Amino acid sequence: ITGRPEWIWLALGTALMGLGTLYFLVKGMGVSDPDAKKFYAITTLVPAIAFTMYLSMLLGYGLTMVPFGGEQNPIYWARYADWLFTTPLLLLDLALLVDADQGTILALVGADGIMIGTGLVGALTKVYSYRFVWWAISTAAMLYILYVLFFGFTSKAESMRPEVASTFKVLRNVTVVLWSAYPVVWLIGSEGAGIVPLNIETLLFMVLDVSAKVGFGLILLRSRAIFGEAE
Amino acid sequence: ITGRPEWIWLALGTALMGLGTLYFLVKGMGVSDPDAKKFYAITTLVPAIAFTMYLSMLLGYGLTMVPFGGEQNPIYWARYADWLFTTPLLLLDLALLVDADQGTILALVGADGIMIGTGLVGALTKVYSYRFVWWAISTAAMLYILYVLFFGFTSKAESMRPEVASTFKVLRNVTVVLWSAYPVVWLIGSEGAGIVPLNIETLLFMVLDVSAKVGFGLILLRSRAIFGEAE
Amino acid sequence: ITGRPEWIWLALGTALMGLGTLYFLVKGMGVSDPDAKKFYAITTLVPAIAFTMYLSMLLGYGLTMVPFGGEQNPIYWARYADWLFTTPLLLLDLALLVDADQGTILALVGADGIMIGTGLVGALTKVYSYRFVWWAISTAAMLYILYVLFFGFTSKAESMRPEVASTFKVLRNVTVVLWSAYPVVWLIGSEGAGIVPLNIETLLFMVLDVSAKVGFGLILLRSRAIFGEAE
Ligand SMILES: CC(C)CCC[C@@H](C)CCC[C@@H](C)CCC[C@@H](C)CCOC[C@@H](CO)OCC[C@H](C)CCC[C@H](C)CCC[C@H](C)CCCC(C)C
Ligand SMILES: CC(C)CCC[C@@H](C)CCC[C@@H](C)CCC[C@@H](C)CCOC[C@@H](CO)OCC[C@H](C)CCC[C@H](C)CCC[C@H](C)CCCC(C)C
Ligand SMILES: CC(C)CCC[C@@H](C)CCC[C@@H](C)CCC[C@@H](C)CCOC[C@@H](CO)OCC[C@H](C)CCC[C@H](C)CCC[C@H](C)CCCC(C)C
Ligand SMILES: *C/C=C(C)/C=C/C=C(C)/C=C/C1=C(C)CCCC1(C)C
Ligand SMILES: *C/C=C(C)/C=C/C=C(C)/C=C/C1=C(C)CCCC1(C)C
Ligand SMILES: *C/C=C(C)/C=C/C=C(C)/C=C/C1=C(C)CCCC1(C)C
Ligand SMILES: CCCCCCCCCCCCCCC
Ligand SMILES: CCCCCCCCCCCCCCC
Ligand SMILES: CCCCCCCCCCCCCCC
Ligand SMILES: CCCCCCCCCCCCCC
Ligand SMILES: CCCCCCCCCCCCCC
Ligand SMILES: CCCCCCCCCCCCCC
Ligand SMILES: CCCCCCCCCCCCC
Ligand SMILES: CCCCCCCCCCCCC
Ligand SMILES: CCCCCCCCCCCCC
Ligand SMILES: CCCCCCCCCCC
Ligand SMILES: CCCCCCCCCCC
Ligand SMILES: CCCCCCCCCCC
Ligand SMILES: CCCCCCCCCCC
Ligand SMILES: CCCCCCCCCC
Ligand SMILES: CCCCCCCCCC
Ligand SMILES: CCCCCCCCCC
Ligand SMILES: CCCCCCCCC
Ligand SMILES: CCCCCCCCC
Ligand SMILES: CCCCCCCCC
Ligand SMILES: CCCCCCCC
Ligand SMILES: CCCCCCCC
Ligand SMILES: CCCCCCCC
Ligand SMILES: CCCCCCCC
Ligand SMILES: CCCCCCCC
Ligand SMILES: CCCCCCCC
Ligand SMILES: CCCCCCCC
Ligand SMILES: CCCCCCCC
Ligand SMILES: CCCCCCCC
Repeated sequence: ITGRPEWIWLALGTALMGLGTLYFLVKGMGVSDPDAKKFYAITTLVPAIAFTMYLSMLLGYGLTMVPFGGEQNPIYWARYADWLFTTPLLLLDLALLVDADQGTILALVGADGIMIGTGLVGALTKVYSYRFVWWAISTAAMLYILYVLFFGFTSKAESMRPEVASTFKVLRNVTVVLWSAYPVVWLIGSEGAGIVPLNIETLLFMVLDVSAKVGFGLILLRSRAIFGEAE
Repeated sequence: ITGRPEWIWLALGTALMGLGTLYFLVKGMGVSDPDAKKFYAITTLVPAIAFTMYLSMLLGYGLTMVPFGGEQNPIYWARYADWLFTTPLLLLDLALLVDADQGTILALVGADGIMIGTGLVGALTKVYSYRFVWWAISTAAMLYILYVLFFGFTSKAESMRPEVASTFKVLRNVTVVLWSAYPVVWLIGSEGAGIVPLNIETLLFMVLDVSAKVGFGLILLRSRAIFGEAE
Repeated sequence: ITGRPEWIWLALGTALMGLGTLYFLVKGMGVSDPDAKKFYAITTLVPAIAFTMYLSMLLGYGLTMVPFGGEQNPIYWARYADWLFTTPLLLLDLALLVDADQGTILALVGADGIMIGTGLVGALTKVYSYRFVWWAISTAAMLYILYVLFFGFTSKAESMRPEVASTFKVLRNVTVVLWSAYPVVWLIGSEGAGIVPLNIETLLFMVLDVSAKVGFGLILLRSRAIFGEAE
């Protein structure tokens, strides 16, 4: 395990996701409100899935070698397995907060699936120049998602409770900033142009992942917006 | 890319799915009705997914070699990845049109999953005679789906709005004819008996795919059946 | 096929799932009640999926070799493909019976996904001692599911119809006993410590699978709890 310099960040990531999972699990024990239960379920599952995939990367299972540029390049494929399930759960948290219509939710989840799926294909593609074609398609799917979060959701939040409108606005802003960093790190890291070494890349993704999951969850689950308006 | 004679049909397929995706995306921009949004979301996602998988076939990612009959046989596995997601979306379009009950929808999607999954296993099976066992099981799942579309849905459409009944009937008929061709092409093509060469097989699937997705979508999204009855 | 001593149990399993599938399919033909249709759909799909995966194991497709302990160890990976889809369907049968809230259903299905997914990783892991780390995480996800079935569902059933409360209690008890045997068989069988040989392991899983699917389904589909209260 320690044979890879990036192991320290995989281990820290595993620990922080594990701790985040346990914290949300305990916190949600005292919850009976049916609406709050939905948000706790979604939000606890996110770091639990990430915990398993960080562990698989730490132990070496979630790593494969991909030939491109005349080299055997270490590619952590387990990231995409994580993201396939956790990024639509994160979007679902946002969509339920603002009572999004079903068509909009399906558009978001579908675009998200395309985003992660094409990122996976790009990560595993052996023809170097083609990796960036997949990156571009994935990034276009991301831009669609960000567009919807701003010009379909923000003006939906404003007709809702003030506490859900303010909580949505904060989580929207956190999401757009954090999620936009992922394609940049991929592009300059070992999957793309290879300018930033894998150990630093792994650190960067770990900070983004913990912030986008445990950070996000801490903000959401401390808000009164997750509860039905009750006396 | 041009090293494979079937590349021209993969390229045309990619282009037509891409163009179809953009057309539906633009067309649905001016839509606020919650019901119509569902149909636009579902129907736009279908060629978008197909676009990505056609591209993966064009670039060579979605192709593998399978030993059977003492030969290395080129198998485009990306078709099944496409179909796994797009065929239940197509069925969902039909089921929502007639306000199908939840049990019926689950039966359809489940049978569809079995249909595509067993087709994939058959496509990748190395014992030649066993490929046709999987083809038979998949075809039985197809026949179940077609049965339900006729003797569970058609008489559901007739108690609904005339515009939804007439639109459903047309899309049902398009679906049954087009979908029934797929097992025949598989059986006589490079996956099955090998009587029709891969380049012609690829052409045939491209015509079926564009018709079943973009053709289907053009009929559906031009109907007033996708809108709630409103003043 | 007969080259593997466990083939007889794979063949019997295939037959019993096939027969169970046909029986439930015929039985549900005379059903119009929308609630009952849901239970028939879910419950018929379960042995149908299991039939396909038992067949893939019989024909040899669903088997791979995994190096650990200095040996090539036969691992039937198709079990996890089965279980990935059938165990959440089984939980859905239980959850719908007691009209579980959406948050609880998502927690169950999510924990179940983690349970099966980590079992799959453990089954395919090449470092022997690490296989048991994945077994432990999977078992913890199982224990969560069993906890919810007892201390979240049982007291939900009691405020419902007596026929649904009594049917739920029986199916809950069947589920907890049968499902708890699976991690034990894995641990002592060819995936784990290797004390029980593969042919006996295969027998054990076949008895558990038929009981947990066809047995379970026979109890559920003969109950009046699956019908809406109607005059
Ligand atoms: C509604 C939304 C969910 C829409 C989803 C959007 C989605 C369509 C976007 C594209 C997804 C698609 C790229 C998934 C591809 C998975 C694939 C990378 C798995 C690895 O297999 C690739 C090659 C080795 O590189 O296998 C070597 C050759 C092997 C023989 C491969 C044969 C097995 C195939 C992988 C079977 C395909 C199954 C499905 C792709 C399962 C989807 C997995 C998940 C990653 C989407
Ligand atoms: C409700 C509905 C959805 C019901 C669904 C119906 C469904 C049950 C029908 C059968 C689906 C099942 C056949 C999927 C099999 C996928 C498999 C072909 C992927 C390729 O792996 C096959 C061999 C190489 O040929 O791998 C070589 C050996 C490797 C070590 C394989 C180990 C990895 C396994 C593939 C893990 C299994 C994961 C699940 C099958 C994911 C499902 C993928 C999708 C195609 C259904
Ligand atoms: C809401 C709930 C559903 C939550 C779900 C919980 C879930 C997160 C729990 C963990 C699931 C995760 C372990 C699935 C891993 C599948 C993996 C074993 C498939 C086989 O690939 C493993 C190695 C060979 O051993 O591939 C060799 C290297 C290859 C290059 C691998 C590259 C292809 C990757 C497999 C692509 C990943 C796609 C997704 C994992 C699809 C999920 C399949 C299913 C088994 C969950
Ligand atoms: C918890 C993990 C999260 C929130 C991950 C988010 C990841 C993305 C938004 C990834 C986006 C990518 C692209 C837009 C193109 C390049 C490849 C990706 C997959 C890194
Ligand atoms: C957009 C793509 C569509 C509508 C594809 C439909 C495909 C089928 C109905 C495929 C059916 C098959 C069988 C019935 C058995 C042989 C294998 C298949 C998968 C080709
Ligand atoms: C129809 C099949 C059923 C009901 C299978 C149930 C399987 C399980 C509950 C498996 C549990 C496992 C663990 C808890 C850890 C070890 C690995 C598994 C996957 C066997
Ligand atoms: C969105 C953030 C992307 C920028 C990442 C900056 C990383 C700077 C680290 C120094 C680069 C290491 C190069 C020498 C090894
Ligand atoms: C459902 C349509 C299946 C029939 C396809 C007919 C294809 C005819 C093309 C000629 C066959 C090529 C054989 C000589 C290369
Ligand atoms: C939950 C049941 C697990 C116990 C399984 C008992 C199997 C006993 C069979 C005898 C073991 C075979 C060892 C000699 C080959
Ligand atoms: C490819 C995996 C996509 C599914 C991820 C799980 C999250 C799905 C959330 C469903 C949202 C509800 C839509 C109506
Ligand atoms: C194996 C992939 C199956 C899922 C495909 C996505 C479409 C699912 C549509 C869900 C229909 C709603 C059922 C209640
Ligand atoms: C990884 C596969 C998980 C999906 C299995 C299919 C069963 C899903 C049942 C959905 C229950 C409804 C939740 C709201
Ligand atoms: C186009 C929608 C406006 C809100 C999205 C902001 C786009 C940020 C760009 C992210 C950088 C990705 C490379
Ligand atoms: C049995 C249901 C009647 C409607 C379905 C028509 C079946 C068409 C056969 C398709 C050919 C597949 C090989
Ligand atoms: C902790 C919840 C109480 C009900 C679950 C009973 C646990 C049975 C243990 C199963 C054995 C697995 C190794
Ligand atoms: C070796 C790099 C070749 C450049 C490929 C860039 C493709 C980016 C596509 C953006 C439309
Ligand atoms: C393919 C990228 C699309 C980003 C711009 C959004 C187009 C308008 C969509 C309106 C729902
Ligand atoms: C080499 C071909 C052997 C014939 C197999 C046909 C099987 C079809 C099954 C239909 C019930
Ligand atoms: C070779 C076996 C080494 C023992 C591993 C047991 C790990 C079990 C983890 C339970 C917390
Ligand atoms: C509760 C702490 C969980 C941390 C387990 C994984 C950390 C890796 C240590 C090497
Ligand atoms: C908008 C046109 C999209 C076409 C891109 C793929 C066509 C392949 C050209 C070689
Ligand atoms: C209807 C009987 C189904 C049995 C088919 C599979 C049994 C395997 C026989 C070798
Ligand atoms: C993006 C950083 C999130 C910070 C989380 C802090 C949570 C405290 C309530
Ligand atoms: C099956 C062929 C479909 C033809 C689509 C034409 C759409 C015009 C409205
Ligand atoms: C766990 C054993 C189940 C027994 C099923 C018998 C069904 C008869 C109604
Ligand atoms: C990591 C366990 C958290 C302890 C409880 C925190 C207050 C709910
Ligand atoms: C008003 C919300 C500001 C949140 C910005 C957080 C940036 C990481
Ligand atoms: C809305 C601001 C987006 C900031 C992008 C930051 C990418 C590192
Ligand atoms: C391909 C872009 C379509 C242009 C608009 C067509 C009329 C909505
Ligand atoms: C009355 C509907 C006829 C549609 C037939 C289309 C055949 C491709
Ligand atoms: C309902 C008519 C079906 C026609 C099947 C055509 C197969 C090529
Ligand atoms: C296996 C076929 C079952 C025959 C009908 C049983 C009574 C519904
Ligand atoms: C009162 C229900 C008892 C069911 C026990 C079944 C054990 C297999
Ligand atoms: C509730 C009793 C569980 C029995 C476990 C049996 C495991 C073989």
